[PDB]
Amino acid sequence: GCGELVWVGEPLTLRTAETITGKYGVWMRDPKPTYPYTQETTWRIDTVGTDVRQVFEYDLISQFMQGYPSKVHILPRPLESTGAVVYSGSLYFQGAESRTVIRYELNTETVKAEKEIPGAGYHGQFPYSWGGYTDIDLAVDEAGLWVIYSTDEAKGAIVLSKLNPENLELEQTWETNIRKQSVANAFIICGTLYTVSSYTSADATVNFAYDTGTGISKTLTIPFKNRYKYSSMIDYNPLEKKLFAWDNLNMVTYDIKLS
Ligand SMILES: [Ca+2]
Ligand code: NA
Repeated sequence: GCGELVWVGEPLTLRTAETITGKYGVWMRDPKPTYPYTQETTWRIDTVGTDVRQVFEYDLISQFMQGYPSKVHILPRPLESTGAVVYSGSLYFQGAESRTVIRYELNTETVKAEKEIPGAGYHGQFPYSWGGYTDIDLAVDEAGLWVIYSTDEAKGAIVLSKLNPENLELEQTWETNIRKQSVANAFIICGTLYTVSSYTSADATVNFAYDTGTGISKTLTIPFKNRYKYSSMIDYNPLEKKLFAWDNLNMVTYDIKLS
């Protein structure tokens, strides 16, 4: 059931970090779970600092919400910022101080692929508006794995590329007219890129769309609430058909409706 985004619900807080290490971070579920994981498996990365390697894994939603991790993975290389995703059994993340995306297979704790995103700015060149070295933002939608970034050639405008999830080859690339540093974050639903206007406001909006199937850009005015005034991560999960976000220590989710 695909369509255009027409509504975002109120943010629901599922867990609150208890230390400054979790002021910003990323939390996610796999929209294509593979053994031994399930649709309930949740991963959480607290991303404050300069040597971020701990990935908290929870087998059950109850554990993610109330308990300790079931397992902690120590990444073999530090991770950059909040843009990572989990897809079909692998964590896809950006290496610290690099434009390299790394595929880390969770069940074997093995790096399976690495790829420099060609021409991508990194480490504060084309972050989202809050900073945080958010230059490179991975995304999963109904069609698979994507990466959101910018390049000098694009003059800081959002570029998005479809990625091969096995070897990280770029399969197709689109260039928008949206200055990446002018929006708070972005995500992809059914092949359409959406942006959020502000990371602090209770009265933000989903303010732009770019449809990769048609090439058409639109302006939107869909209300979006940053309940805690500092959203560092906003992603879409196509299995749950919900937004997952990290807002000033709080792991939150938003329902949506599509046309
Ligand atoms: Ca995002
Ligand atoms: Na992301």
